[PDB]
Parts: sequence; structure tokens; C-alpha cells
Amino acid sequence: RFLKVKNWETDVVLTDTLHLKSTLETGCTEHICMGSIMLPVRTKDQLFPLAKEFLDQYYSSIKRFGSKAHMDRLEEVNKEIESTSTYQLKDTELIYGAKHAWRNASRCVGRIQWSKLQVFDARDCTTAHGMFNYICNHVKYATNKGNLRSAITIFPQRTDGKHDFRVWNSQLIRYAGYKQPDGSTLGDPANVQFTEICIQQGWKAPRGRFDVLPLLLQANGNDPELFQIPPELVLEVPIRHPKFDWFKDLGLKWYGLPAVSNMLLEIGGLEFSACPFSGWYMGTEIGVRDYCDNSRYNILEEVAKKMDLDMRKTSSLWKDQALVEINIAVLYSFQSDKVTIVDHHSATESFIKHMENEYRCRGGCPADWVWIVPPMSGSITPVFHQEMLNYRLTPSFEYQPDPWNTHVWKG
Amino acid sequence: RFLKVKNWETDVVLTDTLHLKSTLETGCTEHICMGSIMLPTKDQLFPLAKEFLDQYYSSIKRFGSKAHMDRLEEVNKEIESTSTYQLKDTELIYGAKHAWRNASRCVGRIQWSKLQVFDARDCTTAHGMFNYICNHVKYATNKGNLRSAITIFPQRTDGKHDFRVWNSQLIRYAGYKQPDGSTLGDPANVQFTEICIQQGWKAPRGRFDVLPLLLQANGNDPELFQIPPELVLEVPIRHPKFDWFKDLGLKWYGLPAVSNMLLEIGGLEFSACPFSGWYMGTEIGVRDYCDNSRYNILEEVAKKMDLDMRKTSSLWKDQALVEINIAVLYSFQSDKVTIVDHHSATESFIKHMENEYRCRGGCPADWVWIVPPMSGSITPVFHQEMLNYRLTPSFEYQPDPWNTHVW
Ligand code: HEM
Ligand code: HEM
Ligand SMILES: Nc1ccc2ccc(CNCCCc3cncc(F)c3)cc2n1
Ligand SMILES: Nc1ccc2ccc(CNCCCc3cncc(F)c3)cc2n1
Ligand SMILES: C[C@H](O)[C@H](O)[C@H]1CNc2nc(N)[nH]c(=O)c2N1
Ligand SMILES: C[C@H](O)[C@H](O)[C@H]1CNc2nc(N)[nH]c(=O)c2N1
Ligand SMILES: [Zn+2]
Repeated sequence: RFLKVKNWETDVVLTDTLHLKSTLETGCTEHICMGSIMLPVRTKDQLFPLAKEFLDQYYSSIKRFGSKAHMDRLEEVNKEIESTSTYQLKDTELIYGAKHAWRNASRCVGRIQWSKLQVFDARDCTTAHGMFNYICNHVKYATNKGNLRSAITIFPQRTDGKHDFRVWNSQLIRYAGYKQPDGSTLGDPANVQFTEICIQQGWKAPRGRFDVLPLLLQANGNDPELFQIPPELVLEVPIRHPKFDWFKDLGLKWYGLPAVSNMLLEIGGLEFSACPFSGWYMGTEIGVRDYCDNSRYNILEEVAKKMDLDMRKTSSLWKDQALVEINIAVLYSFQSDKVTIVDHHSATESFIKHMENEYRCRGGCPADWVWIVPPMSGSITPVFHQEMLNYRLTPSFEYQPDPWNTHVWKG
Repeated sequence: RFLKVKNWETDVVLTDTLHLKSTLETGCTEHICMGSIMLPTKDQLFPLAKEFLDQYYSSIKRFGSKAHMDRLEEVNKEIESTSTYQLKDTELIYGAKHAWRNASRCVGRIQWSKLQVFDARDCTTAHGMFNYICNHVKYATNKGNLRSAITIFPQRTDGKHDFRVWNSQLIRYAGYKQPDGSTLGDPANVQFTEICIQQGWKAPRGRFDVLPLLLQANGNDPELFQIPPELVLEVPIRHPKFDWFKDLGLKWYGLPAVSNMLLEIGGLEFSACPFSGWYMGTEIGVRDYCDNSRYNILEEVAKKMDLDMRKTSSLWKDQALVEINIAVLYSFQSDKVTIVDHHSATESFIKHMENEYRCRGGCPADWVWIVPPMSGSITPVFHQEMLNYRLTPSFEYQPDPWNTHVW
């Protein structure tokens, strides 16, 4: 079965065969589309074909499919599964797996970079202190004084689901949020619940608007432990505007390194529940979502006031106007401080070329339009006009439940 | 089987039961989502009639009534005899309002019950069609106080006697391909503008020439008609801050009147059912004005603003896009032509969703189309999970008639 996608701006038509390799379910049926829904202990029984599928992919990629090395490896894994009920990935397979999970991430606009990913093997890690050490090294390497480098650090895979390694933070670097008695929120409202946990765990909160959260790290299924990232490792950028000088006095800054730490990495049926990864920011992540979402820092009004816009009618588009200036400021501040960032025009144009390249070399590129299209200025980016096919390939990054809801407390 | 949708900005969760009524296919499968794809007999007919009449009669609290059963019986006999059937005026109006109600891609559906339905099933000629359309246009325009309307021409019979309006909208601007290689006017309509000229039209060859109607009655060849200019309300576009904006020479028409869709009610097909509401500002300022394959004016506007167009990172395109859209709203408001901004309209749609979930058990919605083409996440719909599914009665796309027409 062949499937066609059309760019309605260029009339470029692409053919997808890659979707045939898809196994996992989408959430959709012939009767309903769940394309806009945010989120729609494994036996030896199910595990071997998953290993086999992966190793078949891996060995094809290296042009050794059906080789003796291929065959012996399958043999080795089968035996190791039935003997030990799981198996260990070679370093080569781990690196291949991590890169392909990123490559397969249909919601990621930055995938043109997928083959440049620094993989840190942390499978020899046993304690939370060991995790802190690995994470510091990741942050230092990835930050690279502003010249960001994509990286991922991979802790030991799940075994019985009772000894999971987990990073309790959603991102390695993130600002605290504090609910006040008056109902107002100080800092990042997105992080109130997690901040509360940290505090309960013993964190002494400065209670400021931009307090970098401590790391809450769980090794081998034990209770999580608190650590503070050395501040000298946390690269931050003061936000100013190139024309508006009052903008600095808004008191805004952000961190340079976006590093998602709550996802699960699946490779050949193995589950890596702690696999923090990092790239660099697209400007709108901060300027549109982090700053301007009503449920986040929500600075639209204060900015618009300071710009003296007509705020009595939405049809003045005062919100749209303030939104643009803020995003200009975010990009200006990062570029000025030589911290890697990409605007949403550059990023989406790159994605289209990547996607076209993927269709030719790979036979497809799964993509989630709802997520690929930037949260401002949608149709003046080329992805808006691009038809996309969303489907699930493995290796993959998956959501997992927040550890505080599942964790069995030792005390 | 009972689905939940969540708004992530408000944490409001709605439960959808309405989707279980759905009958037509989405194009998606368990293995692949096609949510961003633009286009995914007697025995056939009675269950369709029946499904429709059941909902009609349920809607008026007469489910399982004699009148219900009688009507079911009557239509059943008429199909058996005639191989088709005719809708009662009441059913036609209900059906049209509900096709709109069910249009999962329409953000303006809070207005769905206030639709003026013009029954043009007695029409036999293109001149007749012209007359009805002029009347529609005048009524809907209402000197700038726009009112939603649909005019419904005779239903398909054997596919050989189709009523079709060839224009994609009642009112649209011409598109000419220059020797210069460029495109003057609206590039979207270059092909249609040709077919007009091929049929006899005389183009002023301007940037903004109101296209003539090409009307097909009873399967016959289509004929040209010029809409009386006095019926076409247009808005010259100015900016409430930039005095130079007027010199761009931009204008747009007030009446968005889609004419190429197919209205399906109770299995019956209305191939000619032009309808109109009023504009959301971004349709014109973002899509019509700033799409690359359209009027594509971003560059010229940016220059006039003297922005640093060297690097994408100055967000000069974004800056201009806003101002352009400010001007569109400003112009329509100034001249008292109905228009709604994307903030007001999406806020309205959230309220409408609430109502539909509460009173109907759900509201089919296509997020990809509902979220405006600018400033997406500062409108509430971006944060709103939506379920997309197909209910009938419906508006459907249909082939362009020149690819079909047996001349
Ligand atoms: C190098 C620069 C990168 C850029 C500019 C970029 C850009 C983005 C953006 C804007 C999103 C949407 C996230 C949101 O709005 O919440 C996203 C999602 C995602 N990215 Fe990338 N990314 C980059 C690197 C990476 C890397 C290194 C990985 C993993 C190895 C990755 C994996 C993912 C995944 C799994 C998602 C989906 C997240 C979710 O569903 O919550 N990305 N990316
Ligand atoms: C009265 C104010 C109305 C507003 C503000 C409005 C708004 C919109 C917008 C912005 C779109 C997206 C169209 C595009 O981007 O091309 C749309 C689509 C649509 N509208 Fe509405 N509309 C209104 C009235 C109506 C009426 C009266 C009908 C029919 C009786 C209707 C039926 C539809 C349908 C079927 C679509 C999907 C069209 C397609 O799939 O191409 N709308 N609407
Ligand atoms: N620049 C980058 C690179 C990779 C990224 C990978 C992931 C992300 C953020 N994903 C956040 C999802 C937040 C969320 C909140 N509520 C419900 C959800 F399902 C998801 C941002 C990224 N930014
Ligand atoms: N303000 C309104 C009201 C109702 C509307 C109903 C429909 C429309 C426009 N739909 C046209 C879609 C254009 C298109 C072009 N190529 C392929 C497509 F599937 C669709 C605009 C409306 N605007
Ligand atoms: C309801 C909807 O799916 C949700 O708001 C999505 C929309 N698209 C998105 N796109 C990106 N990149 N990130 C997001 O968080 C979201 N949120
Ligand atoms: C490729 C994609 O499906 C296409 O560009 C869609 C996106 N969303 C849209 N949304 C609206 N309202 N109108 C459109 O024409 C489109 N086009
Ligand atoms: Zn789908």
C-alpha cells in the first residue's frame, strides 16, 4: 500500500511506504480521529520478536542483514532472554536505538539533527549520587558554553518494574512554581506540584520567580534523593528587546538548555525509564508557550501595557502584537549571548527538507501536524501547508506516568 | 467507547457520546492518522432517509409518533415508487442547519441555528439560478450587517441533470497569468478565470476583478452572469496607524459565500447549495493576503515598514502579518461590515463546544482547521482537545464540474 502527501503551497507530492513498518496503535479509528488528544514488567513471551525486529533493523542499517554476525547476535539474544528473561544491548545497538527513537519522534520539528546525538551510556549506574554525577556531565557537555550539542544519557533499563531508575523532574533545568495563600502563583505555574514535592523532600526554596529546581533522582527503585545542579553549570539568558529598553526591567530570563527527563525510551522491547535528553530551543517554546500561555508566566498584559497598545478590544490584536515583540526579544537575547537557538521559520523550513529527504531515503517520515506547526504564525511557515502522516515506529520515546503517582515509598 | 476531551489551559473535561452516532469514515486507521490530509440506489437510500427522519422526529419530541411512523411510511413508498423522495420544507431547513452544525471544520458554528434557508428547488434554468443567487447575496449582505444564508437548488436525480455553481465562492477575484511569468490577481483562480474567458468573459485584467457567475442548471452547459456591482460590498483596506497602507491598493469583499460544496440530507444530494456567513479576519489577512501561492504581499508590506528582512530571526514576517491583520479588521469595522477577529471567534467556539457537549453529548471538531492560522496558542482552541468525526446531514466536497461535465 502506497500513501501520498501533498504540499498545498508547492504541489510537491510524496509517497509513503514507511507506514507499513508501523506496528503500534494511533488512537484513531475509521470512525474517529484523535489527532488532537495530548495522550491517547514485560514477558519473555512478547519480548523476543521485539528484539528480533530491532536487530533486523539494526543489521540492515549497517548492511549486514543475514550475516553470520547478524545470525549469531539473534542467537545470543534469544538464549539470553530465555535464560535471564531480558537482554543487554551492545553499545552500537544502544546508540543506534537512541538516534532512531529521536528520528521516529513524529512530534519533533528538529529531527533534521537526529543523526548527531551524543549518547552517554549510564547503564553501569547504581545510585542517585551516581545519577547526579552523570547528569552534571551531560549538562556541561550539552551546554558547551552556549554552543549547544544534542545529547542523551541512558540509565539502566527496567527489570521487574520494581527497581526503576527515574528522573522525577520533567526537565533537568526548570523554574520552581509556588502557590500563594492568595491563590496567585509565584514562578512557573507548570511546576507547582513538583516544587511542592521537592520542598517536602527537604529542598529549601528561595521562593523567587526564577528558582532553578533541584534534581529529584530515583535509582534502582529506591526513594528519590535531592541534588542541586552546580549553578556554574546552569547557563541562563537575561531577556531584553533590541528596540524596547523597558523590556529588561520586566525581569525575565530563561535557561539555555531544554532537557526533557521524564520520557521512556523503548528499544527492542527494552524500557529505559530514565533517559534525559537535550537539544536546543526553538524560540517559540519560550516566547509563545512558556511566557505567554495563560497557565504559565502569562506576561502578555504587562508587555502590552508597557507597549501602550489599545487593550480595550481584542480586535486591536494587542495580544498578537505583544506576542511577536516577546518572541523577537527571546531570539535577540539568545543570539546576543551566543546561546544556540533557532527561530520557527528556520526550524520549519529545515524540517520540510528533512522530511522530503526522509521520504526519498527512508520511504516516509512520520509527523504530527498538530505539534509540528509552531504556536504562532502558523501559515507563514511551510509546515502548515504540508500534509503529514502520523504513525508510530520503534525505537521510540513514550510518555510514562509521573513517578510520584506510582512510586512505592520505602521510607 | 465514551470519550473524554480535556482543555489543558482550564482543566475542563467534557465527555463525548455523540461520536457513537457517526456513520461515515474518517480516513484514519489504528495504524495511521490522516488528520492533516486536506481530502481523505433505492436500497442504499431508505436507511439514510430513515436515519434522518428519526433524528428530525426526535428533535421535535415526536419520536415514535403516528406522524413519525406515517412520514417514514410515506417516504418509504415514495422511494419504492420514484427511486427518490422529496423533503418537506421543515425537513429541508432542519437538514441544512444541521449540516452546518455538523461541519467539524467550522469555527463559527455557535451561529448554526440562525440560518436563513432559501428553497430554490423550483428552479429550472441558469437565469433562474442567477436570480436566486442575486437575492441571496443582497439578503446576506444586508448593507453590511451580514446574515447567514443558504440557497438550495434541486437535488441530484441521475447525475446527468446536476445543478452546479462553477465558482468556488459567489464572489471572488480574477487570476491572470502574465507573459511576465508572474500572476496578476488571485493565483488560486487562474484556472477558473481561464474557463470564464474560454466561455466568453471579458476580463478587465485588474488585480481585483470580481469574477462572473458560471451557472449550470439541470445538467446543461453553464452560462456567464455578472453580479450587479451594487450588490457586491467591498472594503478598501487601510491601516489605523500607517498612512501608506492605502497605497498598496488592497481591498476585499465582505461576503464569504462558498458555492462548490455538496449538501447531503437523508441520502439526498444537493450539488448546488451556495452558503454564506461572515469573515473571520485571518481568512483574508493571513491566508488570502499572506499565503505564498495567493496575493503574497508580506515582502512589499515589510519593505514599506522598513524592517530588517535580512534574517528570519528578526520575525519581520510575523510583525507585518500582525499589522496586515490589524488593518483588515480595522477596515471592515470602520465601514460597518460584519467581521470577527480570531480571538472573539475561538472564544465563541469554546462556549459552543460547552453547549454542544451539554445539550447534544458532543461536538465534532477538526483541530487542524479550527485553530487560526496565526497566533495559535494565544487562542483558547489551541489548548482544547477535539474529537473529529463525521455526522450527517453534512457539507461534502465534490469534484470541480469542468473535470466532470459532458459538454
Ligand atoms: C536539537 C534541537 C531540537 C529542537 C529545536 C527540537 C524541537 C522540538 C519542539 C519545538 C518540540 C515540541 C515540544 C513542545 O512543544 O512541548 C519537540 C518535541 C519532541 N522532541 Fe525535539 N527538538 C530538538 C532535539 C531533540 C532531541 C535531541 C530529542 C531526543 C533525542 C528530541 C525528541 C523529541 C521528542 C520525543 C518530542 C515529543 C515530546 C512530547 O511528545 O512531549 N528532540 N522538539
Ligand atoms: C457566520 C459566521 C461564520 C464564520 C465566522 C465561519 C468561519 C469559518 C472558517 C474560518 C472556516 C475555515 C475556512 C477556511 O479556512 O477555508 C470555516 C469552514 C467551514 N464553514 Fe464556517 N463560518 C461561518 C458560517 C458558516 C455557514 C453559514 C456555513 C454553512 C451553512 C458554514 C460551513 C462551513 C463548512 C462546511 C466549513 C468547512 C469548509 C471546508 O471543509 O472546506 N460556515 N468556517
Ligand atoms: N527544543 C526541544 C527539544 C526537545 C523537546 C522535547 C520535548 C519537549 C516538551 N514536551 C512537553 C510536553 C508537555 C506536556 C504537558 N501536558 C501534557 C502533555 F502530554 C505534555 C520540548 C522539547 N524542546
Ligand atoms: N467565513 C467563512 C464561513 C464559511 C466558510 C466555508 C468555507 C470556506 C473555505 N473553504 C475552502 C477550502 C479551500 C480548499 C482548497 N483546496 C483544497 C481543499 F480541501 C480546500 C470559508 C468559509 N469562511
Ligand atoms: C489539545 C492540543 O493537542 C494541545 O494543546 C497541543 C497542540 N499542539 C501542540 N504542539 C506543541 N509543539 N506542543 C504542545 O504542547 C501542543 N499542545
Ligand atoms: C496541510 C494542511 O492540512 C492544510 O494546510 C490545512 C491546515 N489547516 C487549515 N485550516 C483552515 N481553516 N483552512 C485551511 O485551508 C487549512 N489548511
Ligand atoms: Zn486521526
